[PDB]
Amino acid sequence: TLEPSTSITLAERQQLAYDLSISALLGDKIYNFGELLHHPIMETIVNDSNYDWLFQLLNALTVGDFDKFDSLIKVQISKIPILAQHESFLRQKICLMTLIETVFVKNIRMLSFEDISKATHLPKDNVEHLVMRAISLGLLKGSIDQVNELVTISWVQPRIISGDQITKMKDRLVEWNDQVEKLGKKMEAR
Amino acid sequence: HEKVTIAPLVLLSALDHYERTQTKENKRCVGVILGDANSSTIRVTNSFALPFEEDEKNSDVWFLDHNYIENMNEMCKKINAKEKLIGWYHSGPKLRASDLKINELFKKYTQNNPLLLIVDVKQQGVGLPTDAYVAIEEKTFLHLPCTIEAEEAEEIGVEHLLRIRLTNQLKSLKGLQSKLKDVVEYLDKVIHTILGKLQDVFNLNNLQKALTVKTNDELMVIYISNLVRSIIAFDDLIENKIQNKKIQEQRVKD
Amino acid sequence: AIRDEIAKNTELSYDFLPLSNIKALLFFNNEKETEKFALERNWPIVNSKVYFNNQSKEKADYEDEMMHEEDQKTNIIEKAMDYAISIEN
Repeated sequence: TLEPSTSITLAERQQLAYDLSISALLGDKIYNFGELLHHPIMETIVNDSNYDWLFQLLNALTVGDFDKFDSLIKVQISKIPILAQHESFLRQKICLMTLIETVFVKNIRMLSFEDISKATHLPKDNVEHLVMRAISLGLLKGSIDQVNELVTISWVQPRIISGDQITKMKDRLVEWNDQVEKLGKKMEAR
Repeated sequence: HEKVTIAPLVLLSALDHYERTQTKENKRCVGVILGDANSSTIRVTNSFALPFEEDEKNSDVWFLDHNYIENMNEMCKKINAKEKLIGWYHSGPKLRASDLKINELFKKYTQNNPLLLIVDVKQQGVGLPTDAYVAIEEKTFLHLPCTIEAEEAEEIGVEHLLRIRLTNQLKSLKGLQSKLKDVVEYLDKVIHTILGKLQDVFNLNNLQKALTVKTNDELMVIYISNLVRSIIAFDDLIENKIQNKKIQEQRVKD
Repeated sequence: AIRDEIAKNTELSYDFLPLSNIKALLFFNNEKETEKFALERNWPIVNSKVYFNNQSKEKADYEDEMMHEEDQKTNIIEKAMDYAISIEN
């Protein structure tokens, strides 16, 4: 909303965007992951102080190592310790999203479960929760084969990047297309 | 939402406008469209040239008078009450920022957000030579799909014109044509996130399962009548026709 | 000439066959006699047993573009039928 207009001050700019970047944490979220960080809250926010964290948290929004941060933790972030759950929530989801976005490309679903779920490098009995929970993560679809230790999955995973399937796209979709014209020759014409 | 009826009368006339106005692509012949807009399907009854001036040398510079519509609607109302202003048209084929100004002028005169109408005065591309936009708003404007109605009285005179499957395929290319290009366009235009939004539904293919093969299951019975379809052909005529011939050929008494 | 068929018959009858049996089948004295053939056949083998992981040639280039002629042929059939419907005019 401010995006078009309203010249402001930096102590207004970052500190809000701080609290924003903070409220990302006291969000945390349906992750997020990546965000308005793109938009000029950055340098601007980070810089330093908790913005370091807030940036390093964006790092943890990717890296997801506790003690790359649970190192960093002072009061304010430990003030809500639930991020220690949220980073697990992250790590899973953080692992998941790309595990989701790519690893199967080949009509991505399965990921099922355990080693794949321990491939989140969060362990198997927490998998028995974290991976087990889905929209009990707020998000995931699908289900569980307890026996075969298989996640059933479905979507509720958004994603990004570029350059790749771009070409693939038109190929098949011009493939039938072209080939169709063979059949697509006379039918209603003739 | 309110996606709309289209009136050939309009369409034609609007082009005669274009014709009449001697409009070139330097210009877009513009004018009122008519109908009643309340429903989730708006109808376009009619439409009217707004004598106009367009300059894209200076975009926002262009001329139009409302007092037409003033004088217009009066008669129009007097002509028909159902004429109530739904929006407006122009030639096109494509948009110009001058539009938005033009757009909101009608908002004064319209119940809902009024309606743009693109025409292709050259009727070139496809189904429609036409688009119809409605401002939304960060502005939005939007095209809801639309089509022709009956208008059979039209279709009747239309019947005096012209004179199953395949085409359904035939768009197989169209979007897919520009699409990857459209990427490579933006790709090498800027060389947005929407595109990636487009992306994920790509996987929505190679999807095929044994589930596919269940088709033929269905397709099996689908063919049962294929005999029966022609079995009665396989039965009657030339039996009777021969009979009828046997009647006729044996008729032949004197 | 005989054994090559049996070779396939074995290949059909069997995936994993002891090198003895196949030699017993091939009527050979040395099994390395066989082992050539099997490897000449290009047969997957561990010690003492001829294996068939792929008993056949599946895929392999030609015999393609026709059946799967699922709709295309049937589409044309449809098309034809529809021409049998259309050219019926």
